[PDB]
Amino acid sequence: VTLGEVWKRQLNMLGKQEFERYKVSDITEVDRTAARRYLKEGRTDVGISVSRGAAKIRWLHERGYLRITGRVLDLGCGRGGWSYYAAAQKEVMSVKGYTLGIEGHEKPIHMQTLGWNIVKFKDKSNVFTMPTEPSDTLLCDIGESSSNPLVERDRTMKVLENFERWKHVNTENFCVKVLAPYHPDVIEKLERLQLRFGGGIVRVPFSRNSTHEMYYISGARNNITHMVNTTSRSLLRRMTRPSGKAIIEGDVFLPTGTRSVAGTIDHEALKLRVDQI
Ligand SMILES: Nc1ncnc2c1ncn2[C@@H]1O[C@H](C[C@@H](N)CC[C@H](N)C(=O)O)[C@@H](O)[C@H]1O
Repeated sequence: VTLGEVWKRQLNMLGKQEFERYKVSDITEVDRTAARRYLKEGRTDVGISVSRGAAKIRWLHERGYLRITGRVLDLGCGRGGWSYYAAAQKEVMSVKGYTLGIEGHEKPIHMQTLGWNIVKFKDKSNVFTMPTEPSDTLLCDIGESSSNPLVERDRTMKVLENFERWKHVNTENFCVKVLAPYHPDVIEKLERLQLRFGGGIVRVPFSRNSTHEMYYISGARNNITHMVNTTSRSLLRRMTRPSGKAIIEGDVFLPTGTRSVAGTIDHEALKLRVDQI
C-alpha cells in the first residue's frame, strides 16, 4: 500500500548482482580500509572509529541536525562508534553507552580516541527494560532489519516507545533510529512525538539503499509524511536507474587522548574500566 512497502517487496526480488549495484547507488560511503586494518591488528594507539556508524552521527552533527552536549546517553551502543564520536566533542562532559553484547550482538571495543576517559560502557544491558537516567543528549541507533515488514514495524515502534520512556525534561537533544518509517503506525507515532517534543525526521546519505532507515532528530522541524514519502520516492527512483557508484568520503578519524572537560584524571579507575572492557 505505501511506497515504502513497494520498495521493500522490490528490494527482495533483486538478483545478487542487481542488489549489490543498487545498495550503493548514489549513496555516500566512508573508506573503512585503514580502520579495519588497525582493528584486526588490535592497535589502540590510532584514532580510528570502531564502526562505520560513526559516519552517520558525524553527518547529523556537522549538518546541524543534532547538538551533542553535556551528559550523553547512547542506547544500543554496540562497539561504541557513536559513543566515541560524542566523547570527542567539545561541549560533551560525559558519555554512557548501554548495549546487549550477548550472543550475536556486538560488545563495546576499547579505544583511546579523544575523551575515552569520559566514556563508560555497560554491556548485558537491555535498554527497553533497564532503569532510565537523565541525559542532555539522548542517542539510540537501535533497529534490526527483517524480511518481515511487520516485524520491522513492531521493532521501530518499540524503539520510539522506549525513547519516550528515557527522555527527561532536560533531554533537549536527541537522535533516534527509525528503522521502517513508512508504516502508518510509525508515521502516527512520530507525528504524536513531534507534537510534544518538536524535531523532525531525516535520511542520512550514508545509509545504504537496502534500508529505509531514517533518524528522528531534535535540530530541525519538518513534515514527517513529506520527508518519508520523499525518501521512498528517492529509493524507488534509484532502483529504476541504479548508478552502482557511491560517493567516497574520508573516514571518521579522531585525535587521541584524555579530556579534562571537575576531578583530575583518575588513571587507577581508568585502568580497571579498560581492564573490564
Ligand atoms: N534492547 C536493547 N538493549 C541494548 N542494546 C540493544 C538492544 N537492542 C539492540 N541493541 C544493540 O543495539 C545496537 C545497534 C547498532 N546499530 C549500534 C551501532 C553503533 N551506533 C555504532 O556506531 O557502532 C546493536 O549492537 C544491538 O546489539
